Amino acid sequence: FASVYAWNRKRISNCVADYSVLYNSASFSTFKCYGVSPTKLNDLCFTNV
Amino acid sequence: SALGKLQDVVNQNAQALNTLVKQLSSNFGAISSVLNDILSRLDPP
Repeated sequence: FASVYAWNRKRISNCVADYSVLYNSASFSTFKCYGVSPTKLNDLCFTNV
Repeated sequence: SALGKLQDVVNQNAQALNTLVKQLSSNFGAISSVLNDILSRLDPP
């Protein structure tokens, strides 16, 4: 994991994104979405990640 | 083979209906202008 002033960016594309293996996973300390609701992410489609 | 006093009424009314139609695409300070894109990616609260 890089540091805060040289953070690393990975672009995600060309795949189904299952946040179901992430949202029903109780292993993170903060999961804060802005502009979306973390329970409706499997009904949308996105251009990039 | 003149009628501008009648064409003025037609034009003013069409010009008002066009503005009413076109105001349906302003956000008024929301995230989207279309209601279904607020309903689809947001929850009731």
